[PDB]
Amino acid sequence: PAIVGDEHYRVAQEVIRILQRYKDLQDIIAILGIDELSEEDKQLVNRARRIERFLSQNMMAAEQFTGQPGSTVPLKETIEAFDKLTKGEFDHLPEQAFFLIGGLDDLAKKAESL
Amino acid sequence: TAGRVVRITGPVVDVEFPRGSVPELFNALHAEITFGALAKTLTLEVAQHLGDSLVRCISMQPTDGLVRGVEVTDTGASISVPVGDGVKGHVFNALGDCLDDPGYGKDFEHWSIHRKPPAFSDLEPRTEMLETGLKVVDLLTPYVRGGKIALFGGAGVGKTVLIQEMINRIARNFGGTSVFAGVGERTREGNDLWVELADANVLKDTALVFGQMDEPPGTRMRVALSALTMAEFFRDEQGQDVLLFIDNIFRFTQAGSEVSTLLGRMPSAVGYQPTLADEMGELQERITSTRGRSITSMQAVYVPADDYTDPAPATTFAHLDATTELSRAVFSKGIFPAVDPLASSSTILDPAIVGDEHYRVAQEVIRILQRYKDLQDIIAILGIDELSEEDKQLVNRARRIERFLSQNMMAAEQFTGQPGSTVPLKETIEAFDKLTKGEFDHLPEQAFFLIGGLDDLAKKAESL
Amino acid sequence: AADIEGAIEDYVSSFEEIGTVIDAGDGIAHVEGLPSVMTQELLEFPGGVLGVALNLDEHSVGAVILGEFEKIEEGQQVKRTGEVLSVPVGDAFLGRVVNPLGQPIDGQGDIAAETRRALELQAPSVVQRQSVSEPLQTGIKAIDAMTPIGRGQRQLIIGDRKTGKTAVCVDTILNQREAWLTGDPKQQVRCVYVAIGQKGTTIASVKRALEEGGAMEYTTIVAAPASDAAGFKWLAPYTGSAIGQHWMYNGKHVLIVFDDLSKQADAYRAISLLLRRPPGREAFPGDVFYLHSRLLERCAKLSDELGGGSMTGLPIIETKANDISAFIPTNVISITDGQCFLESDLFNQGVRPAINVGVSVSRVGGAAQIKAMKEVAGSLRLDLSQYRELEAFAAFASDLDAASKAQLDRGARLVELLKQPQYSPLAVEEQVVAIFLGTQGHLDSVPVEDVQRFESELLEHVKASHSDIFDGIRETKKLSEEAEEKLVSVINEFKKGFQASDGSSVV
Amino acid sequence: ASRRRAMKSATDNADDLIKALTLAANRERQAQITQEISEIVGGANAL
Ligand SMILES: Nc1ncnc2c1ncn2[C@@H]1O[C@H](COP(=O)(O)OP(=O)(O)OP(=O)(O)O)[C@@H](O)[C@H]1O
Ligand SMILES: Nc1ncnc2c1ncn2[C@@H]1O[C@H](COP(=O)(O)OP(=O)(O)OP(=O)(O)O)[C@@H](O)[C@H]1O
Ligand SMILES: [Mg+2]
Ligand SMILES: [Mg+2]
Repeated sequence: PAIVGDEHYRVAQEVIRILQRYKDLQDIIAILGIDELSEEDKQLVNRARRIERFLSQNMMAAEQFTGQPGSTVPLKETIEAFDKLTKGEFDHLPEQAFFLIGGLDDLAKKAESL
Repeated sequence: TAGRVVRITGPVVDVEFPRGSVPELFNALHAEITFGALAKTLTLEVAQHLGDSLVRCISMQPTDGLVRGVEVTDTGASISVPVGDGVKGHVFNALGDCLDDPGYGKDFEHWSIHRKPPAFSDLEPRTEMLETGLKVVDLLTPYVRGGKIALFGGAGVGKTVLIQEMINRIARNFGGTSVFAGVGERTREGNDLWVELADANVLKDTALVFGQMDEPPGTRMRVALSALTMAEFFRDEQGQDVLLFIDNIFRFTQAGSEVSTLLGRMPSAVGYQPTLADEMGELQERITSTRGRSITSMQAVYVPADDYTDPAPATTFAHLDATTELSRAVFSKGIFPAVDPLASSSTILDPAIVGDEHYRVAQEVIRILQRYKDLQDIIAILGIDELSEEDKQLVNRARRIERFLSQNMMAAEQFTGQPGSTVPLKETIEAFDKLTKGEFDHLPEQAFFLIGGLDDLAKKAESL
Repeated sequence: AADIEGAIEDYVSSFEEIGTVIDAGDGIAHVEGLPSVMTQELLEFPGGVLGVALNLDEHSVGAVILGEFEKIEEGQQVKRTGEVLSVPVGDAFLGRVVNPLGQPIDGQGDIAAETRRALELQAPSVVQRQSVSEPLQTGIKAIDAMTPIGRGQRQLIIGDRKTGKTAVCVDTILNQREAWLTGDPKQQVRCVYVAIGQKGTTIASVKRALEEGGAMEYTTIVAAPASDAAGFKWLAPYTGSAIGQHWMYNGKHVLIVFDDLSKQADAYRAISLLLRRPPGREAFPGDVFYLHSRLLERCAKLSDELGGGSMTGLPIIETKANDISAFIPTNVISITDGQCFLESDLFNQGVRPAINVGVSVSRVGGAAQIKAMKEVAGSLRLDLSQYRELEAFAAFASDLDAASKAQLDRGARLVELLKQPQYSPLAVEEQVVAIFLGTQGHLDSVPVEDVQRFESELLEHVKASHSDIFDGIRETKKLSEEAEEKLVSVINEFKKGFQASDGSSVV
Repeated sequence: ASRRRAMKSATDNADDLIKALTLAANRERQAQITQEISEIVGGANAL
């Protein structure tokens, strides 16, 4: 918090919390089922999947992998994107809207495409 | 002239010869143990040249009572075994010496047990199926006439029972000749096989070679080559169709590992000899069938610690056209012959060879069993009840397919008391096609245990 | 130069002779000299300790010391015994406890051994054997019913620590008293109980049990307790095998228990690692299978040309946490002709002996089981295999078919029927009747908890009142229809007067 | 009631699976230690 900020640190630590919880719920989901989870855990699992897919990015030097051009997400835009995600602002968008998409504007474009 | 024993390290003997009379590799040397209780004409085989005219040799009889300094005479030729129609119907040890009557075969033609495998020009692939009458083999692991076949398994899964079963199916009505190689197996099972073949009258058409457990690693690793020499004689010279059963071929590599550790060679991954691949290939590349003369081979492979990643099975997998991997989990269910339908494979299960009716049914069965294996986790924790309806139906028929692959084998008569049954390939294809389509999902699952056929399946379904 | 070679030869030929120790530690000694020593010769060191000359190098002789290697030191004189590795053998060994070198350790006098026998003699060949034909009545209902042992068979008792293995073996040894008292060598069984790595107290208790049951008139103990170095724990099984083989080749029937071959494997691992032989799987040398197979393979049923003797092996393997797939257990299974897997889970629940049906099997049995016992026990193994699956199924199923409940109630009585107390072997005459009680449903009318009594009290009653059944089973070896009708009559008569613990009428 | 029974069965099966997997993990751990020791001492015994 003393170096990167206190909003950056909070967003990153909440993302880590969500992902760790969804790595402990993955086995239950795979064997028991997502319905058997609590409501909070279910909504957290949705957030976690969207966060995992949003951490992916179409990198510039990997246009031979994906075809589409690269993208740069400014730090401030990233930390707000993930603050929104951890708070459920994007819980309604489909998972694929967050896959290999570089930022909030591109997220909206892909959500409208889907 | 004769040499002198210098070093004795278990079954390995170092012998120093004069300056120029050092023997060739694989030459047969003779020493004498004179201690009264166990005196014998020890046979050694030259394995290495260590310099200063020293040669390190592998003993064939146990090296007990042997004294440093005893004269060693080199025969000038490798270990020789008798060959001819005469060897049929008799029991030989690794050195060609007959057992049921020790005076036999010392005048027959003698062949060296060490030879290079047939030239690559003479090899051609074998793609003719060998109906064994077993549903699991005939469906998912169709054996190859004239091709190498393997029965992999740990301790107690049924390898030997399967070998004698296929002696019943194949050898008992075989037109040509058979050879059996007891490598590192029980002398009890050797004697049992001898009496069984004598009773079935198959003995006259088979030559038995035994290198059983109680013998030192030398014979326990040269017995395979000793039997393979007779098989190769019946192949190349007589032109007869040959069967070659070998139980167990892992003991050859195990004796190789023992002799390797004794010879001073550095150990490989898990303690096996560094030349595991080389020796294993030298053996099993002579078991091949050439263009105009076939040598069908069936080899029981022991898988230590039930570890299928062990270097010995891992190496011997590459030398096979059909592999029948017996598994402990199937054995515990009582599903005999105990084959793992998924881990087993055959090189002739392609539709160009077995036909598309056979291939499609086999692939559907494998798909059902693979889905069952994938769901095994949920089955273990929660049970069948919590699956999807599609997967629930798939599992309910997967269990029935798995049990129907079991068969009351002929060799099983001594254990179960039931008589054995043979299912023709067409009936197996039709039955498993019906099973995969769900035409038998109503019958109880136990109606499939050890049943061997559609008609007998209906009989047992009526019984329950 | 060549005159040189020649006089060198003079010297080599020139080659009551004494060696000297030049290296010693942890059970391995090296002896310079002894140019005429045989490989695996038995060398003698001054303190009375003996070694086995395994390695015969150009410079020295590497000998494994059997016993107190702490007494060995550099410069000691080593003497040839002139004998390849061998143990004294004879009929004088009966009733005697002897260390792996045949030296008595029971405190009695010396042993008047007939001769010596080399521990490393070849086992009978393929043509010198014959299929086992007569049973080795263990006295244990479970073994004699579901996994019978025939004379000349290698049966592997296998299970976790404290699972009833030595109990089964001691019961087997005790049950041979009725055969010994006959005096007929074609029916007598002489026992040899090789204790490898066991506590001294355990061996003392085994000897006590054998003495109380009269088994020491014909049983020899080869004791290599945990105290003794790896040498004794290594060659104790071979000493037992030699003692047994001497009788086997004289036309006599032998029963060799090896308790435990897992501890011999560990001892051989220690010896081979001290010799610096590169380890293999589980740190064992590549020839541990050779050790155990060379051993157990000598247990054979000789052909009538060689006297028709037999030696029945009952190796004990102490698995770890029911790891029957481990290296040594799998090796011994691949060596032996069957396994009796004493499960610990059953052992804690009072199922005693804890024989796990299904996994437990006697490959060579059936041909070595008396007619009546085979008749009664044919359905027993399948019934218990089904039950023990139905038992688990029922605990969670809401309800079951009346037929399934009948099978459950039959199995719950069969299991109690096979339950048996320690040191109480049953003659096959009583085993067949006991299994007849349950397999034919006569126990259905008896509550489960009382079955054990209803069995025993009946066996005594018959033994006191209707011994004709037992005598018929002895002489004819089949439960004839006349005898079966008499037996059911006696069963019904007993039932009327048999009390239950709850007082219910079992009629 | 059926849920209680099924969950008790699932808990028992999970406990048995944990025990079996713990035994397997211990066997693999010992095997890896032995293999590492074998490699190390094979390298020493060569040098
Ligand atoms: N089809 C069968 N029906 C009944 N019992 C069977 C059957 N197959 C195997 N068994 C039982 O399992 C034992 C397995 O014997 P087998 O020697 O074939 O097994 P293996 O462990 O693969 O071989 P080996 O010990 O020779 O390496 C049989 O002796 C018998 O006890
Ligand atoms: N059939 C039996 N009925 C009752 N108690 C028994 C029975 N078999 C063994 N026991 C008891 O169980 C305990 C252990 O038995 P036992 O000595 O046979 O075990 P084990 O498997 O040989 O163990 P160890 O590792 O000590 O050799 C002892 O108290 C013994 O009295
Ligand atoms: Mg076998
Ligand atoms: Mg014990």
